[PDB]
Amino acid sequence: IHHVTQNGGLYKRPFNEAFEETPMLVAVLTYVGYGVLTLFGYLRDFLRYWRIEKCHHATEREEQKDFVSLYQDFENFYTRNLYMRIRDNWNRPICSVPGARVDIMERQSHDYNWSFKYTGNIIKGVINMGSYNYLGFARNTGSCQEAAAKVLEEYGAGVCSTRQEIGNLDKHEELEELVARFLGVEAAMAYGMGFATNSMNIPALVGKGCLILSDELNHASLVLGARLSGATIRIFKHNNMQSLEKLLKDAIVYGQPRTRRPWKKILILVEGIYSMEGSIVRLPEVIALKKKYKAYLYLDEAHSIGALGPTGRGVVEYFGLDPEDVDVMMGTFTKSFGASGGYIGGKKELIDYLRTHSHSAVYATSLSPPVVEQIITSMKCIMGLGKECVQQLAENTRYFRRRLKEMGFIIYGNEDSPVVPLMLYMPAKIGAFGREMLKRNIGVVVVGFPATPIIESRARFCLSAAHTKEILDTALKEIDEVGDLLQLKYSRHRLVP
Amino acid sequence: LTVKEKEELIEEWQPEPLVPPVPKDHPALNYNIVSGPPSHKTVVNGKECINFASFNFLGLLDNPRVKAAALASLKKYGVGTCGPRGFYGTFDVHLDLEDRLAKFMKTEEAIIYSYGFATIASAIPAYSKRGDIVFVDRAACFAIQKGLQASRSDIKLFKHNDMADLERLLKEQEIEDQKNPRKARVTRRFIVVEGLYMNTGTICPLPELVKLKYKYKARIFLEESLSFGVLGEHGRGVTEHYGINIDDIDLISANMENALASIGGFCCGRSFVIDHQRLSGQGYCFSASLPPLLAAAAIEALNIMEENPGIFAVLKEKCGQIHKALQGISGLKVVGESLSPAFHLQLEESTGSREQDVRLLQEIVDQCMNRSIALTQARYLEKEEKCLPPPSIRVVVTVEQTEEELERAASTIKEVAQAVL
Amino acid sequence: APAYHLILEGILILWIIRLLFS
Amino acid sequence: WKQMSWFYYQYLLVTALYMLEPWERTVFNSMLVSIVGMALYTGYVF
Amino acid sequence: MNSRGIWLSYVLAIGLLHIVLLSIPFVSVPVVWTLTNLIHNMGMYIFLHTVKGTPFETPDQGKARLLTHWEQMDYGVQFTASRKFLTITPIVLYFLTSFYTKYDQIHFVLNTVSLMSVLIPKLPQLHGVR
Ligand SMILES: CCCCCCCCCCCCCCCC(=O)CSCCNC(=O)CCNC(=O)[C@H](O)C(C)(C)COP(=O)(O)OP(=O)(O)OC[C@H]1O[C@@H](n2cnc3c(N)ncnc32)[C@H](O)[C@@H]1OP(=O)(O)O
Ligand SMILES: Cc1ncc(COP(=O)(O)O)c(CN[C@@H](CO)C(=O)O)c1O
Repeated sequence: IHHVTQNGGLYKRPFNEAFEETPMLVAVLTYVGYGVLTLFGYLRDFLRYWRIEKCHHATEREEQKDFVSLYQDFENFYTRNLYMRIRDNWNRPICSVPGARVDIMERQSHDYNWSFKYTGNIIKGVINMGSYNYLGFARNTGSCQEAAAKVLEEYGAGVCSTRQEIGNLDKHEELEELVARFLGVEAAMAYGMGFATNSMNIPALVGKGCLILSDELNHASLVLGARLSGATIRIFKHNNMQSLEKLLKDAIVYGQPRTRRPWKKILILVEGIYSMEGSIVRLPEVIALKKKYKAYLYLDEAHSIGALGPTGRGVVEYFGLDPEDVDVMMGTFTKSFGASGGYIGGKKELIDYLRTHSHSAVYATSLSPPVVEQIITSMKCIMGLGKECVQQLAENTRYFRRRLKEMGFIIYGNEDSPVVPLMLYMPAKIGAFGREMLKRNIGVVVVGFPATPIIESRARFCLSAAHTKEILDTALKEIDEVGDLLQLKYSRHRLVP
Repeated sequence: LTVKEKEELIEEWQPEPLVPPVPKDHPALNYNIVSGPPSHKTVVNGKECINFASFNFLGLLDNPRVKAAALASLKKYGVGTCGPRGFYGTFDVHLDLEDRLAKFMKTEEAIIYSYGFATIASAIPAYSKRGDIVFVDRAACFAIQKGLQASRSDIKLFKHNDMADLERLLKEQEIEDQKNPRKARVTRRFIVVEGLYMNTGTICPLPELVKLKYKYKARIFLEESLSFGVLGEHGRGVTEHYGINIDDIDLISANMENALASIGGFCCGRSFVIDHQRLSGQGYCFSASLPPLLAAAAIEALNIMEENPGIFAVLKEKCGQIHKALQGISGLKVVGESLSPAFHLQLEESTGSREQDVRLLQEIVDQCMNRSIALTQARYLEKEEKCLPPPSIRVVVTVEQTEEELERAASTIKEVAQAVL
Repeated sequence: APAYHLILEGILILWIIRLLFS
Repeated sequence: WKQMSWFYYQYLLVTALYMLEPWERTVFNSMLVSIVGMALYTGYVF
Repeated sequence: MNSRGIWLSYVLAIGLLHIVLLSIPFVSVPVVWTLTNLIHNMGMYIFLHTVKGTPFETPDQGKARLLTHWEQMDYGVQFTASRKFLTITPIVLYFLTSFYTKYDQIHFVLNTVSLMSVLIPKLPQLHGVR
């Protein structure tokens, strides 16, 4: 009732989302940075001929083995030239519970980041913005957390069988019925790994003569599980409804790729919160478009399930739709609920099929009994203090995003999407933004190349409902100081208040 | 071509439903609800019973020690991690379990995955690529068959447990070696074998298969997810059983779900090969790490193994006298070695139908639940399996089973085997 | 003022045009 | 002004030199001036 | 690729080479255009038609291990926005190194032969030929 489109998807609230176009001045300097590192990267290969000092890395047996190369020299030219140089920014070990302030072990390299040592002193109070702790359910002292985990812990350390033999305990069915009442579906089925939710149930549901309509930037599990099946895969542009409507009415009027035989079925693999970007799926324009062309939707929400919508009920509550338009909803219990595992959600016709024909149910082991009562005794913590931390998370995102935008930075994504990607469009500022904020006593996540485009190296700032106003103003005062130190304030538009 | 009026006319096309209409008759449509922990004396379907289908070979599930160490780590770390191990998601336990696991196998380095089925399906496609060759026992498990179908390489399967077929099949590749030696000097050869077979417990011959590794230039990818804490004087897998230096083997991958009684899987080797899976390991980097109350139960369970290493001896003698018992059984046979703790009770004379056979075997499994015994039959995906085994009962023996409860379990199954067949 | 260059040069100019429209 | 090190700091971030070694950072620093130092002579000639 | 950002950068590079190759105390001859043309076509042939494979792992199970940068790029499309730009530009240099070289008969064999080593692999009637 606010915005209707050429499709039919009627929006009920404004959809603000702007991706700023990288300035053309910065875009030249990137190449000089990636070019010079490539230039000096060879030299370390031409100096690897003498082999006087190869001690940094490892080698084959030589006397024994030494038959074939095993690794391609050019394949790994990026993990030993452009990565190993700034490798101290990712695998940082932790001494305590991850929740708005964490202990970091301090380490130090003498070989220019080829081997580390742990000094012995840890850094005590570090505001972390790299852990997924939506709704602050990651503590070690909680009524829900202490009671559920401890009683269950006496139960069993872990299961030792499979859901079709003796791997089905009484804890697994009282979860399943509870997940179904949460979302509003007929049934559900819990797995034990979100990465194996997607890469084991998609080849159960698609098969050979079918077509998969995948988005440009999915997670690696949807990409892997779509390849284990054997169906044709065609990739459309990120959040582009024009390039989905074209790519779908060209798949029906042309049938298969070698004959012209019609397809068996068409399903569309989308997402929810899109963390590497921060945008949200244009979900009223997919439901109003799949009904025109009679396809299926594999809506999946792992980064939204407890951070979007009035009562944290995924993206379907967000746009004002009922969970009946979509099929096979996916989800993980690691982001919002703070426990491992994933589910799938459907109708009994579908479920009864996945309890029978899925790869995980017959071959692999199930959830463990102490991580399943952390889910039961905290899912209940939302329906009822459960609606306060959802309202707190939604106003921490509005404050942190507008005040970070009025400083001149480039921020991708939607106005209400609790991952905030900050642009660092350069290779040397990847290793420097992560390194300078530790001096400033704050820990962040910097992702460069590989996952994203060459000229799109960014930084993530996953927020939380356990971050107070006094923690955010400590962080926003230091980003302003480390933004001027590295000149990261570039945007033609400055939203001055 | 294809006018706009004509194009819409083609929008009459109706698709198949997503899911086929599952019938009222199938295999395991109805799961066995189990009350309480799956311990020695379990209560399956409201019926006290002494089980023979759980995989805790060492006890270690309802251990007072193991459970005190997992609780001491629940009160200082919480339940779960929050990130995917490259983003603030490593604890002290993760780094300490990888140091301990590697020192327990006296190798150089180990790695940890948070799931049992994704430690091998993520390690085969990291090395094997599009232009390679793999030689597979053909009796391999499902977890191997989906890492092979993900690496996109030429896959050749030899016969089960013989070196005459795997020697026959390497020579055919050595003839295409010389008919194109320009591109036959850039295709690595691998061999994938299993330590003890889940589908049919038999031990593979390593001694005469390793000296064949130095003949032809082919690597070995051992996978001992079922012999890790069983075979050997110190329970170090199958390499301690035959007596082979660990440098000869390129990669060994188990799971921490059977003998360690927990969740997860590892993969230990040399540092020249293990350091590549940290950036290309599919289930390693794009997945949240193992929770820290499961990593403290795996250190303490690995503690107990070494405290008293004589337990492995009362696991080998245990699985020898139940293999001698079930021999006179008329109607069905025993498939397995005298060292393997997981032999199958295959059907001796088949009718001529898988459906008709599955149901026949169930009659026995449903009947023995009335008594002290509890046992299951092996489940498989017939549509997807490459080589499908025959239907069978799986009989697992642990250390917490006495001699009084083994002859009771063999005489009972011998009695109701002639009442169905 | 090319000795034999113009003949070669003429082909190139035409070559661009038929390549440009594709 | 001692804040010339800030100008030198920007020169390191706008290129890959910052995340580069100590003995290998002057290789680029020598040639850079060598390529400019030959452009100073020709400005006096032609 | 950034369709104005990449192209532009390439243009810059060439220029840089020209000004790094030019203004040399030793040789102040207008035969730097031949030098320019000489370095650039041998530089393109290495990084677009010789080096085989990707510069980083995990693309698609080594699908393009036996492919060249000019083959794999743009998913093999014959005439994309970029396929044309990387072939129109090596021949525009040939117009510039002839207005200044005065149609040298000694440099004609050192310029065209360097032109045919690049233009001929860019023909769509070749592809997989090694
Ligand atoms: C300074 C450096 C710093 C280093 C940074 C280190 C970071 C530290 C690690 C921290 C760990 C954090 C992890 C948390 C995870 C997270 O927080 C979200 S991060 C998760 C995001 N992950 C990724 O996106 C990786 C996978 N994505 C791709 O790989 C892309 O797709 C490419 C464009 C690259 C392929 O481009 P391409 O390879 O040129 O295209 P192909 O066709 O060759 O692809 C080969 C086959 O895949 C199919 N396919 C490609 N796309 C597809 C798609 N969209 N949908 C369906 N199928 C697709 C093709 O049809 C081919 O099918 P087949 O022919 O049947 O084999
Ligand atoms: C569709 C889909 N499936 C799976 C995952 C991750 O799986 P997990 O449940 O094993 O973390 C994600 C998010 N992936 C995050 C995990 O926090 C990551 O950083 O990799 C996803 O969007």
